[PDB]
Amino acid sequence: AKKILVTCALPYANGSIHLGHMLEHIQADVWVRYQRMRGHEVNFICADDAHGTPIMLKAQQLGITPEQMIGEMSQEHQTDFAGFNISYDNYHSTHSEENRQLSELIYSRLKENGFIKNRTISQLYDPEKGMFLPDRFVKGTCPKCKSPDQYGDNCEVCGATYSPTELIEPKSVVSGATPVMRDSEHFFFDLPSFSEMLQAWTRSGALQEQVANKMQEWFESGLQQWDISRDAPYFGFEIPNAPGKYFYVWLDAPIGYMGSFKNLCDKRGDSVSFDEYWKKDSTAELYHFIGKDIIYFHSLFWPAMLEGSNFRKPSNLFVHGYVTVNGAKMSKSRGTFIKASTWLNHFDADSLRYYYTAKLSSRIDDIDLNLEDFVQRVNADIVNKVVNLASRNAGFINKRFDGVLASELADPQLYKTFTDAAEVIGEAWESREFGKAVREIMALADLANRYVDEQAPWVVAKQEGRDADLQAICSMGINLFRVLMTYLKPVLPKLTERAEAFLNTELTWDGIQQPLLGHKVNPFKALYNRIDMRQVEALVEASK
Ligand code: MET
Ligand SMILES: [Zn+2]
Repeated sequence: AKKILVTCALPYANGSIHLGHMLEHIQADVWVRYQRMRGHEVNFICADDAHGTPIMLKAQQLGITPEQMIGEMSQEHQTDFAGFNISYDNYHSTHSEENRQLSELIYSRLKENGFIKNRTISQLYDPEKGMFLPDRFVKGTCPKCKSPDQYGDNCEVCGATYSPTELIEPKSVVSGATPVMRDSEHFFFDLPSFSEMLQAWTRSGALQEQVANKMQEWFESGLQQWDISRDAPYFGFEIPNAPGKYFYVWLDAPIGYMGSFKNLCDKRGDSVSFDEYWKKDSTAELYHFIGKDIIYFHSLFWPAMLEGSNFRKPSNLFVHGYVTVNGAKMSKSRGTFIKASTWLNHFDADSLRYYYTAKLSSRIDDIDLNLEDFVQRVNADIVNKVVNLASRNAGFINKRFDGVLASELADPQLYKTFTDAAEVIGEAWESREFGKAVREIMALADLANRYVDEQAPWVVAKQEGRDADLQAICSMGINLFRVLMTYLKPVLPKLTERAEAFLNTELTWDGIQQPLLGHKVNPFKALYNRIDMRQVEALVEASK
């Protein structure tokens, strides 16, 4: 029995959960649910990423404390993830005492071990507000084309890129004051000292090939020291012994994985598991599910931080691509930038979980939610292949056989074909080849429906003296449904609950080896209804 700690990336507290977040959290949750079904000790950990200058400024503009704002968004996020049945064992915050203490500890160890350097830099500063300006809080006139009202390091009219210090007549986005260059001492993490260690990790074959290829590009460009401090005013953790200095959000954010696990252990009264999972000698496995925009932090800074502070490193990184809708990046004007909360007003969680799972693989390629295909695939696969095996057979069992399934399998060979597939399907879930698993499951569903078609229960049912045959056929179909729903249990939690209620049994991975014989099932109302394009049109309209 393995010990496994799985995370998803920590969502920022200054925006709502959308379908891009949901791709990642669904992918991880399917994997986690499968690992639990195979008997492992699994800890599925997340948290909101609650620090930084954008969050501080947003709270100020709303006239509330950052603490109030992040608390509201934490509740909103957790409500949405709960609505998709994301099965976290703990959902915490980077703004927490556990993360403060662990961030201070890691920084102190890195500093004692020689990996922290102090250097003065020059940066644009708003002297009226009294704060250093990140690039996107400087606006001005493009030096190339002279277009006004351009933000940061690029012009949205002519496409030019430049340092914000080249903007003509620059203005602070916060106050409107003219910014000036000002010096400040910053603290830097000496990432280059870990180059050889990180190159050996890249070559080991654990990482996705596409991720290893990106790493080689980054080694070729040259690793640099990493600026891990920000000046007051800031919403974050103060640096010990450095008044007016704070840790940059991205230093504390991955430490938040550790902080969330520590919080879970502490709430459970468990004084041993934190060190069992995070010490250098750990035999537990640690996996981070992340998107391709945040690889650098997780594959270079983070393993180096851990190595330099005497903690174990990730076992693997599992990186996914971006979500597209109708083939294109989500578009607010077209109504394809869809919030998780909006989704649930129109469709259930299982439909999106299924669709994403059917498209996902172990590679980093983008995943397209084609809304026409979504309707067609949910209806074809869930309603007409899988649920059909229950719905077409359960009525006869309940009405003519008192709910009782036959005492023997009508076609034991066919049943064995279904149970023999468990090894390949389980390996597909394990390896994150979700689309392969779904293809295998649906091929079996096709075989099951062909069996029922070949036996023609709608004929047998009207023919005198054929009650035993009818019960046999319908019971066989229900047993095939039991197996298919076991394979899909990681994917479709709510349908699975309805299936378990109908079947009067919890679905376990090994349970499929004992078919339901001489066994009472319950009646049900529709296990899963069809969807249509009018609902898609409503979703898009509601998102504009
Ligand atoms: C430690 S993962 C932090 C992820 C970051 N909040 C993001 O959304 O990209
Ligand atoms: Zn320009």
